[PDB]
Parts: sequence; C-alpha cells; structure tokens
Amino acid sequence: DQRLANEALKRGDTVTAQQNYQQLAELGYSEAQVGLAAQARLGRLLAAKATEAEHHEAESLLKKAFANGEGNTLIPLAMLYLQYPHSFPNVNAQQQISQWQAAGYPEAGLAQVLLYRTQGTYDQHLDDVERICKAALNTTDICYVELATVYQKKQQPEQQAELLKQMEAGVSRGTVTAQRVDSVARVLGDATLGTPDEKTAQALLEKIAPGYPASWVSLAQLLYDFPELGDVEQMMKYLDNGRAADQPRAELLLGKLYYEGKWVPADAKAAEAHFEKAVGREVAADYYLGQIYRRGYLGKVYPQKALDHLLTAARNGQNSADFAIAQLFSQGKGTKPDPLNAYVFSQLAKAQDTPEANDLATQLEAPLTPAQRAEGQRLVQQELAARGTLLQLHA
Ligand SMILES: [Cl-]
Repeated sequence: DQRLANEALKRGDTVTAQQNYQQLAELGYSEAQVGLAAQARLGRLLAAKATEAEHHEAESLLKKAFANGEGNTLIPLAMLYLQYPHSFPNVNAQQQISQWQAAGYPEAGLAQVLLYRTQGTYDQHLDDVERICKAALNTTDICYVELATVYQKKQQPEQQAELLKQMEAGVSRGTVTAQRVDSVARVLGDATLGTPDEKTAQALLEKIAPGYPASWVSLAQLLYDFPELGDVEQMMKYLDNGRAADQPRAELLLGKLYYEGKWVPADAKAAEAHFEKAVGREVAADYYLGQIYRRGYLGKVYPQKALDHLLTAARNGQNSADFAIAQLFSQGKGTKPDPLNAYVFSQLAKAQDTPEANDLATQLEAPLTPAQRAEGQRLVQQELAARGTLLQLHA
C-alpha cells in the first residue's frame, strides 16, 4: 500500500529534520547558517516552523523572494528541500544546489555542505568540502569547523596548524568568536574524526572558558573522552566552574559521573539529584533519570516513573529514549512485559536510524501476528503526529 508508506515517509522527514538541526547546533552552526534566522520573513518562518501545505507555501514564498534579490533566502530554501525531500518529488536538491553554484551565488557552497551533512555523504566529499570552505572562510565562520574536520579526517597535522593560526589571527582581529574556537576545539577533541589533538583542545578551551562558560563543560567532557590527562580533581573543578556559570549541562555530566561510577564511586541518589536540576533545561536529564528508574539503580525499580521520564525525553527530541522504552517493555527485570508497546517503541526508535535500533526492531516484531503489527504501526504514526503537534519553570 503505497498510500500510507508515502505518508510514513513524510513523517519520517519530520523526525529526521529535528535530529539534523540538533546535530548541526551541537557542531557549531548558528541559526543563520542553517536557515533559521514580507514573503521573505513569512516564507522562512514557515519553512522552519508544519503541514505539507506550509512546506509548499513556504517553497513558493521563498522561490519568489529569491528572484527578487532578497538575501537570506537560498539557505532557507535549500534546507526546506534537504529536510523534507519526500514533500518535493519535483526537486532534486543536489542538482538545484549545483545550479546555484554555477550561477555564482555566495551561499551555494554552504548549501552544498549542508547537503553532504544531511544526506550523509560527507566522508565521500572531503575534497569538495575543503575547496568550498577555503573560499568562503572569511565570510562564513562555520568553515573553520569544517576545515578542522577535514584536516582531522585527512589526518593532516600541518594544514591544521596553519588553520588554527588563521583562526587565532582572526580572534586577534576580532573576526572569530569564542563559540567558534570552542567548536573548533571540540573538533580537535573528537576521537571519531581520526587522530585527536586533545591537549591543543585543552589549551584552546582554558583560554576561552572564563568568558564563554559553556567551555567548562567542554573541558569536563574533554577529560571524560581522554581520561588520561586530568584527574578527578580537574574534572570536578571544570564542573564546579560550570555549575557556577549556571550551565545546566554541568549538572548533566556530573550526574552521569555518579551514574557510571568510572571516575568516582557509583552513587545512585546523587545522580538523580544532579540530573533533577537539569530537568526542564536539558532534554537528556529526563532520559538519564529514566534509565536509573529502569535499571532499578536506586536499589529498586520504578516502572511508571521510568516510562514517564523516558517518554518526555522522546517527545522532546532525545534520540535514545524510544529505544529505552522498548527495552523497558521487553526485558522485564521489574517491569511486566508488553509486546505491543515494545514493538511501537522499537519502531519509533528505528526512525533514529541506527543499526542498534534496526537490530532491536526486528527482534521485537518477531512475536507479533500480522494484525498486531498493523495495529502497532497505527500507533507509531498516531504518536509521531502528536509529537509534531507539540512549559513551566522553577525557583
Ligand atoms: Cl563529522
């Protein structure tokens, strides 16, 4: 039935677009850089708002303002196509972006880079990235992050030192902010990108933390990932600096420490205490509080709390909560099993697109009859709809 399958696809663009935003933000991209900043204002508001009517109203509103020399319309349009392709059968984003590059539009290369990042082909075009970004570097500060990424994957130490000096030189001249430097540093401290320059990442971070406090968290997180160049003494210092600056993520990582007890003696109620303070400021809090209640870590197991907090996180964009809610309903260990919910949530976790999620979704659909599967699939979409359709503060 290509009727619903083509409905499930449009709702899959929706969860995938949210994840792409979160990953671009984590990486350092500003809202301007990801296309979130008359027909111009409107067509842009709509594209990043939405129903398939708004996606199409957005396209046209943008496509027009474009022809009429309205800057800040190309990135917004490219994101629309890249984030909801199943809403645009008429378009082939890559060709569209290839046209704009040929035309000479300044923001084309950036659009082209957002392309490799959204579709997942980055590693195949490190050369094209390098080229696009060397040319836009003095006009698009996010390119410092992309070149540092390239020089990390291409394992090119020399080019990185030149880049870093260009970046420092720009700090001196006032053309580079502390957030860029922080982002570049986190690139240098990414064991995933190849051969990390952790110490350089540290030198960079320490200079900027006093005035860009999110760096205390980056520093703490940098020790966690390279445990061998700082003591619990430091860790706890960077974290204190973080707590003092009012950085909710400081509470988050601190509670994670007492949760895995690999840096300090595993302590159950302390972590809950710490994660609790990030609740409402960091979606992961709800997720880490959900695990504790699922694994019964506080000596005992609390089913309804675990679901409650795990669902909240899943409904707020947490890419791992649905997977967990699946495990909660299947592994027993305190929680009575429920095959249907297990399925529905392992299917929702599939949308996050991970082998782990695939591997779990096939095991949990195995127990269902063809009717239950169609029922559960009915629930999957009902639930995705609700998320799309969607506060209170303490003190
Ligand atoms: Cl990457």
